[PDB]
Amino acid sequence: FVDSTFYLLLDLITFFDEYHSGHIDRAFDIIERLKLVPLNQESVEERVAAFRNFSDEIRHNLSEVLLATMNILFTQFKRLKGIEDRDSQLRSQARTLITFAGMIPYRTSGDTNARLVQME
Amino acid sequence: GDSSLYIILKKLLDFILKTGGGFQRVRTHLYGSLLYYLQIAQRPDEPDTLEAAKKTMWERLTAPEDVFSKLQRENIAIIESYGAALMEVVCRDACDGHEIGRMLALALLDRIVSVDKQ
Repeated sequence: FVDSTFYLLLDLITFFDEYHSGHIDRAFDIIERLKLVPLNQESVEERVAAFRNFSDEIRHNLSEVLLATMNILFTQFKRLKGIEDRDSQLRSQARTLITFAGMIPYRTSGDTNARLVQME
Repeated sequence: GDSSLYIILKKLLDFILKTGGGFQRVRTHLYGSLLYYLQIAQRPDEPDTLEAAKKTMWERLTAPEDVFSKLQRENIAIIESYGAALMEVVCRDACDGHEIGRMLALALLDRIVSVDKQ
């Protein structure tokens, strides 16, 4: 258990290194790997069920996990210029993430200013 | 969590500084509420508890708890502002009126006193 949290913290850190310094695409891939945040469907709630269970160390970290996601998600999905462009994904991801954030704002520091980054 | 209590604590400080309330009687009530709040926040704990918390922070080896220290810091900031203003009011008041309200204000001054000792 102790080691597991350890690796998670390291993974999150590598995500940080690559978050900024560009590499928007890479950040999503890694964050998803964490298996903390709902990329799939409305499984956002399962992410609720598995949230309280979370160890104290991680439970604290989630705030940044979200908003990192809505950032890369934003910047990467800068509306492009002028073909296959599936904007839909990396869009659904924000949606699931927001539902997630919506469900646990009380158990979070109190910055659903995801909204600012969310829109434009 | 006595977070909800925190808001009342703020209101109390506000009224005192304002020194509205013809009644010292009113201010005695404010002093009493503040006294309990200050006391309540730190359930009787002594330097040992503080040292343990610091070590845990030690450094965030993993996930630490530093909840009570954080709460004390917030209280102290609020109090500071309001503080200069209110200290003036609380001491003058002291003397007089209320030999009564006195029992309440001196106790408030002493609790406050530890914290914000320093």
